[PDB]
Amino acid sequence: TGVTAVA
Amino acid sequence: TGVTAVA
Amino acid sequence: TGVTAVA
Amino acid sequence: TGVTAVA
Amino acid sequence: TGVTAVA
Amino acid sequence: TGVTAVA
Amino acid sequence: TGVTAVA
Amino acid sequence: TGVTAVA
Amino acid sequence: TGVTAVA
Amino acid sequence: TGVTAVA
Repeated sequence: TGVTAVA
Repeated sequence: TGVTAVA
Repeated sequence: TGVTAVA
Repeated sequence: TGVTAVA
Repeated sequence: TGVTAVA
Repeated sequence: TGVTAVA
Repeated sequence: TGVTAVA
Repeated sequence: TGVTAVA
Repeated sequence: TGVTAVA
Repeated sequence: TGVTAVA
């Protein structure tokens, strides 16, 4: 939800 | 949901 | 759902 | 290039 | 390049 | 480049 | 939720 | 570059 | 929630 | 660069 960036 | 980027 | 990019 | 998702 | 998600 | 999420 | 970046 | 989330 | 960056 | 979250 929203803006999510996960490496 | 939303904008999601996962490496 | 939404915009999803997964490597 | 890579993985790209654009609404 | 890499993993990119743009709404 | 890398992991990028932009709404 | 909101804007989240996790390496 | 790296992990970037922008609403 | 809010803006969160975690290395 | 690094981990960046911007609302």
